Amino acid sequence: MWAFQEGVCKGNLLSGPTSMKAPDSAARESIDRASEIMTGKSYNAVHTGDLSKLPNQGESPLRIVDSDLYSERSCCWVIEKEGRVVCKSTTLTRGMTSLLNTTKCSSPSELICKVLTVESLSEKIGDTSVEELLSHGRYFKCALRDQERGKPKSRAIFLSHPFFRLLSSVVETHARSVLSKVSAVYTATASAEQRAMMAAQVVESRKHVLNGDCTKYNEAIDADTLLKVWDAIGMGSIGVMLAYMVRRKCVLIKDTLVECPGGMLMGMFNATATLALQGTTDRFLSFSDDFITSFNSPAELREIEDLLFASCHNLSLKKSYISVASLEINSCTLTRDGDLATGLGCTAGVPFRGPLVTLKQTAAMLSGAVDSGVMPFHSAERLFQIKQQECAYRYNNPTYTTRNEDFLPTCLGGKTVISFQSLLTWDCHPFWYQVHPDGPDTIDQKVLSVLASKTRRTRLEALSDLDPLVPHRLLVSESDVSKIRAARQAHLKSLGLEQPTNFNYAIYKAVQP
Amino acid sequence: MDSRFAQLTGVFCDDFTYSEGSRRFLSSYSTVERRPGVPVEGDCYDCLKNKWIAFELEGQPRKFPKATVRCILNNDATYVCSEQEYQQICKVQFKDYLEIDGVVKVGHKASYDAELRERLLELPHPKSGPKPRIEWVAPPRLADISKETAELKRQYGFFECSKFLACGEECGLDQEARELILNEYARDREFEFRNGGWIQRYTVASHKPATQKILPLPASAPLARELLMLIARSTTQAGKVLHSDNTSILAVPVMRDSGKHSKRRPTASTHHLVVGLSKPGCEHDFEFDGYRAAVHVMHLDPKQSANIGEQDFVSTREIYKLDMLELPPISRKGDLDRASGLETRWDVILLLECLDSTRVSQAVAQHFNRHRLALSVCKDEFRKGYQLASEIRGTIPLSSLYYSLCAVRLRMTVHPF
Amino acid sequence: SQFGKSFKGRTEVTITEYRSHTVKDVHRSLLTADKSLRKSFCFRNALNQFLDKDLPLLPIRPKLESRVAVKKSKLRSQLSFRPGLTQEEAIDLYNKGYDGDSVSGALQDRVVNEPVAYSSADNDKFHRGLAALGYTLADRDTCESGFVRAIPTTPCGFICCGPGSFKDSLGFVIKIGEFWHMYDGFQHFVAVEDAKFLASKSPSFWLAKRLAKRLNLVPKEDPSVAAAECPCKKVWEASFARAPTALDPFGGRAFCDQGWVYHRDVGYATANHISQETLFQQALSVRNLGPQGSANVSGSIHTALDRLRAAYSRGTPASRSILQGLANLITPVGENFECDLDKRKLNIKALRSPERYITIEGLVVNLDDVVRGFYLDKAKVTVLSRSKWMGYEDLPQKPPNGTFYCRKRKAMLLISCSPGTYAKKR
RNA sequence: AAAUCUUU
RNA sequence: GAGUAAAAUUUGG
RNA sequence: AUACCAAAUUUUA
Ligand SMILES: Nc1ccn([C@@H]2O[C@H](COP(=O)(O)NP(=O)(O)OP(=O)(O)O)[C@@H](O)[C@H]2O)c(=O)n1
Ligand SMILES: [Mg+2]
Ligand SMILES: [Mg+2]
Ligand SMILES: [Zn+2]
Ligand SMILES: [Zn+2]
Ligand SMILES: [Zn+2]
Repeated sequence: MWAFQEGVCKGNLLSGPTSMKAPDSAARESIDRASEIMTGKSYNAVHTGDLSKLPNQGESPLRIVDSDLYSERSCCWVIEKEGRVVCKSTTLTRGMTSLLNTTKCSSPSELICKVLTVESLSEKIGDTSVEELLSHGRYFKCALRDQERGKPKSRAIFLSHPFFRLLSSVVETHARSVLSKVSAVYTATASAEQRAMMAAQVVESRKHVLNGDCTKYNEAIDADTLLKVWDAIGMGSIGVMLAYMVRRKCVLIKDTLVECPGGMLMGMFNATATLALQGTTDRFLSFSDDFITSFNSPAELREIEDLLFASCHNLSLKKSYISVASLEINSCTLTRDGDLATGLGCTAGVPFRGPLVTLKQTAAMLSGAVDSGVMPFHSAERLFQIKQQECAYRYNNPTYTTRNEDFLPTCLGGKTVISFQSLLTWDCHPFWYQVHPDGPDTIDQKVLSVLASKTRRTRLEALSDLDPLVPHRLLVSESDVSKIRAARQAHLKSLGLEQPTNFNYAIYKAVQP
Repeated sequence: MDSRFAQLTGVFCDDFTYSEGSRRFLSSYSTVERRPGVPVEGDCYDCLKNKWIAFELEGQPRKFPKATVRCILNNDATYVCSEQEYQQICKVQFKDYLEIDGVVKVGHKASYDAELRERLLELPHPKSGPKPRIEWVAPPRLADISKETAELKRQYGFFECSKFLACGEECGLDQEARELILNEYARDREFEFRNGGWIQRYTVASHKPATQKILPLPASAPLARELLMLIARSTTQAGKVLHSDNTSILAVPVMRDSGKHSKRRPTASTHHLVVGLSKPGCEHDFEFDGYRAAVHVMHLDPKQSANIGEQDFVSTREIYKLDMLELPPISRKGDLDRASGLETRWDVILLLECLDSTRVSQAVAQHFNRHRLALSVCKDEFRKGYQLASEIRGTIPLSSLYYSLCAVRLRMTVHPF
Repeated sequence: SQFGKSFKGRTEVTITEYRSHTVKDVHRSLLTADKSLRKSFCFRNALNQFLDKDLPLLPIRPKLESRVAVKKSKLRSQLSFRPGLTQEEAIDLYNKGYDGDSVSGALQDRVVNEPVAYSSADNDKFHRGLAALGYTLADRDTCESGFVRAIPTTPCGFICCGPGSFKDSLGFVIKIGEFWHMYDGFQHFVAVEDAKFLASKSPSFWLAKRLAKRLNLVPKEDPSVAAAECPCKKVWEASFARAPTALDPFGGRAFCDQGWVYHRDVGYATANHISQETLFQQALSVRNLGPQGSANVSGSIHTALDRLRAAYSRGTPASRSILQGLANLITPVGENFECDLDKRKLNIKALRSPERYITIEGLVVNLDDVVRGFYLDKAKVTVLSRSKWMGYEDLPQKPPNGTFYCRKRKAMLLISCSPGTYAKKR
């Protein structure tokens, strides 16, 4: 059916593939491709473009955004117990805290300054040294990423050491800064649709448009290219240390450490790789492995090909193509005049995940579709009605509902088949406020979150309800936390208040006028 | 405000009190001594005089309000401050050698920089590699897709029956007959019975892929939604026959056979054998008490079952139909057949996509979108994007890829672009 | 003793680390959503409790009713600029017992963009999922309605709706010497910025708040502030021309060099200030009124100003005026920027680049094309093919931007930089 | 036994 | 077991 | 040369 669409259709209506396969095969294949590229047989990993025009950032103060160093996403932590290296998967918060405990440092910025200030790689910075940190930061753990549409074989992803993450944050922040200062059209922060619109404006003075993609992008970005760009922008010793760790990287596959002297392990430095091309020419509008350059003559096409080769941006001959009536980037297809290409585009279906979450997600998807020109509004309301009927068929059984009031949806025992327009314009029974895309969490979401949370020791004293003007880079000890909590409690009592009343900007702004 | 002076400020407010106990100088860098709800205008605050104090170096002004007192620390010997009291306080407090560390810059060069650079130079480097000679040509024609489909059919062939796809149609048995036939098929296959449920036990595996062939298309799939909903329900209600309005399936956990101490209940990673019923007329026919039905099986892992059960057949069909061209009639093998083809077979294809957990049809669809949007493509490389048989394994994904290619061929046949 | 376990060996840690360590962990369910919801009838119990207890306590939201006509248009980015709480407001709310973290979260100005392909006559902003039906955020005195319009239908003989003097309800903030005079008609105050605050006698004044927001400074109370010469009265009784333009995101309009008029009942602009059809008119309005900070430029402001200066070095007086207007439009007010393209040093690296590009509010403008009179004098015509495409209109005599078929040359053309789209003298 | 280093 | 980076919405702090 | 946070959902690389 996707083949018989009159307009453009990515085929996003069904979910992406699932895979229980172990990550060993994909990781090994990626490492093998990196090695083959290193030997110089398939694709280019030697950067020959001129980066001398990039501005030097070397004099800027060294600042670290600590918020980027803490999260629930996983990371690799390395322990040397009996001469052997053990890599365990933890959360980035726990890994960063372990790193800061190993080397006595209150803040990551203090750690980076101490590392940059030492006079010997053997000098101790706590229970470690710069040599040990560089040794440990080169180890990665392999995992599998699935549910990506169009990729039957799921991709291999890599969890890195907290020290590697710390250095990467600095280099990537400065690379993004240089991109903002140097790009012909800045797109490192634009959305896919914004990038498409800017590209459509940019390429409107030329005849042919090269809808371009790169293959083996992360495998063809060598440590030499990264160091070249970092030195050009002036990253000093941070770039040298990071490139050294990249060149000496090892990946834990199953129970074996496999060396990967080539590549950058699947998008570790998107900004730097983008700068590798953007720092040699202004003829492209690109971030990572996606560019929308345009040309007029075959000679210009040859120049574009040569620039791409020189920047280590191997053109993907399987996917790259040439068009004259349209332009596509980030899966967003527009006509040359700037109008959105007719068709489903990137519209995706909504898998059944609960009586009310499914309706909320369908409403969000349809609102997104109708805001654009993807489908008219009557089509959207008909589709929402059909979705409500399907949900009623799926969920209207005693294991989920026991009610019969009319205002409930037919899938919970009621007889209300709401209209999409009525729901959108808050013209519904309050029970329907959760189904609105912008409404509060649905019952299913709360139940799921509660179930996840109620799955288990000891907790730290709560450090909530701070002065909204206190910077979060200040230091706090246990006694400080207790004293701050006590002072806030005393202040609240003096106001005759229990735990502070929750503040909603919307309701306060409604009461303001 | 700069953290560089934080520690220094701590020295300035060294156990100085006022009003018989209350602290005089409060450091703006202290989370306890800060006054909550008061904006900061200096390094520290003097409550006795109600003033702000900020520390600066020679010729290094800081962004603070003018009212804030500037306690300038001259490099040579002394500290100069407009207020005499603060000058005395500093002269007393900083008597111990205490210097403000310089600001570290991003391009800082460490003492070990050259050693690491040499280490890197001694390590392997890439070789240049060959520059590709790109030829831009017209996109593939109908003959290329025909060759792809012909190669698939030649290499793999076709099954005689539709196997589990045939379960999209009624098996011609009432609920009692269906339950009896499923239970008797489970008993005939020697499935273990325990706790009112059926379990398939295994000991050894050949560690080789199963036979792969293309599935011929049933005429229609009226029970697509019911089949998918049953697959969803069977994710945990395994071991017992589950009934829908017109059909029923039996999901049997597949657990290892220890012999005495063997797994008695499934876990999160246990696989399922989904058994469904269809009309007889193939080698999978099963008979009991005069009831005949073709009993087909499908081995799934939990993720595959979860993926299959959650798809919405009806909404997907409607969304596709919104902007769809006329669908031609096709035969059992996805070939255009105006005389004897059935349009309802397209529904079957959709169901196959829902059953295909690898969703190779998505990759084919993306490549075909590029094909339709393209004016010129790279010679011999764009065509080599429909060759996805190497990326999948199994009868279901293989048939899904084959019929996706058949759909592309039919589109270029009946509605040229 | 948990502190000594999570942070073993350290006695002090940053607030960020402490907070990140007090985030409650979540275990991802192995089952499907439906099976999790069915487990122990947990969803059934949740539904029963919600219907029995929580639903009655839910406040009733107002239904959206205002509608406007909309038509199919190019894909655009609708910019929603939701100001956050000001410093003093957050301080007072914290002192009143409101949650400090939630109050802090509302302290930041938010800027978001929505992809929408639908335009109204007045370039109104639309609600989610209702742009196709024309449901607007704006809600319908004639003077207030005329203030927010570029071209008021009914002039009322005052500055708000046309050329004239100041009405009672209109205040104005102007810069004299090194001080900011705000005059409302009843009260006149003066403000200054020490380092990062905006010192004034009474920061609570509405004009003081507006000026602080325009300058991005924390309001502060400093009685010891006063200027020598205050000609405000004269300018209050004088008449000025009204630039025909929509209100800038700050809710005010420019009427003189570093001077802006404000209306009490107009909070913030409810229509997109900068669009494709109004960019150059807005730039010409503020040719010599100094920085405005009304248009957001993609990338670096310094890089954009360097490109603007490089294009400014070569060009006719009209192009120079347009470039200066763009520089004023993109330059924030009061920040350490050199917007004036006559004292700004000429950057050689900017001249190195062959084409000069600046992106303002999603509009990509080639400054070299501007210099050679394209966006205002002549369109750019590029041939796309010599064959006729199906579903494309014939080329008009003064084509706007878009793809057309020209019979005179039997070719498909892509018209851009059209004076019929950017100038539109009508 | 099958979508076969998985069904642990 | 599920990483890097971007946009948007909601919940919580 | 320089000049909001976390979690969840969807999409994008
Ligand atoms: N989930 C993802 C997807 C992409 N990425 C980065 O984006 C590049 C291009 O993604 P792609 O899928 O295009 N593969 P790439 O190796 O270019 O090969 P391909 O063109 O598919 O043949 C990758 O290499 C990574 O850096 C990532 O980090 N996480
Ligand atoms: Mg790619
Ligand atoms: Mg592309
Ligand atoms: Zn059969
Ligand atoms: Zn008026
Ligand atoms: Zn005045």
